[PDB]
Formats: sequence, structure tokens, C-alpha cells
Amino acid sequence: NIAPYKFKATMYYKDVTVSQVWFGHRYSQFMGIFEDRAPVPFEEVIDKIN
Amino acid sequence: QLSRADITTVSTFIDLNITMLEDHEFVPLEVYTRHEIKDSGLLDYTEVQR
Ligand SMILES: *[C@@H]1O[C@H](CO)[C@@H](O)[C@H](O)[C@H]1NC(C)=O
Repeated sequence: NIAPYKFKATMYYKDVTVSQVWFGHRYSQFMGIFEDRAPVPFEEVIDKIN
Repeated sequence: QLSRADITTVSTFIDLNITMLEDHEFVPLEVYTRHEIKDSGLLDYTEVQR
């Protein structure tokens, strides 16, 4: 048997994204963007999502 | 007058039975199809990137 064991699963995460913006006299620019996948706790996955 | 089959007959010939080789049909057979081999990998860069 070479076929990998396949099973269904559900992912839970929050795309935390905090960006720094510089406002010029006539333009806007992104001085930095930080993207992170924050996990969801068991309490929220059970008592809030499910 | 008597029929030809009324007298006992002995075969003076040395019989040789010849059984021709029966036709055989070969069906396709593969241990692992190309799809199975591709699926053997745990991860696929194409699907992951898509
Ligand atoms: C086949 O050969 C045998 C001898 O080996 C003979 O006795 C027989 O009559 C032949 N034919 C058949 C239909 O068996």
C-alpha cells in the first residue's frame, strides 16, 4: 500500500494582520505589514464556533 | 449382401492427435498506475501552491 492514509480534518486560525502606514502630503505608503496565523483555543472552537 | 460395418474393423493407422494452441487475449495490467504513483507522495507542490 503506497497510498497515504487520507482522512478529513478541519482547520481553525485567525489571520492577524497589522500594517504600518505612512501618510505623506499627497500619498500613502505601507512602511511594513506583519501577517501571522493565530490559532483558535479549544474554548472558542467548542463554545463559540461549534 | 452385407453392409461394410457388419465386419469388425481394426485401425491400421498410427493415430497422432494434434491440439492447436488456443487463442489468448492479454488484458492491461499495472501494479501502480501513474496516478497512484503521483498520489504516493505525502505532499504535492502543485496542489499546495494552488
Ligand atoms: C486423439 O488421439 C488419440 C490417440 O492419442 C485417439 O485415440 C483419439 O481418437 C483422437 N481423437 C479424439 C477425439 O480423442
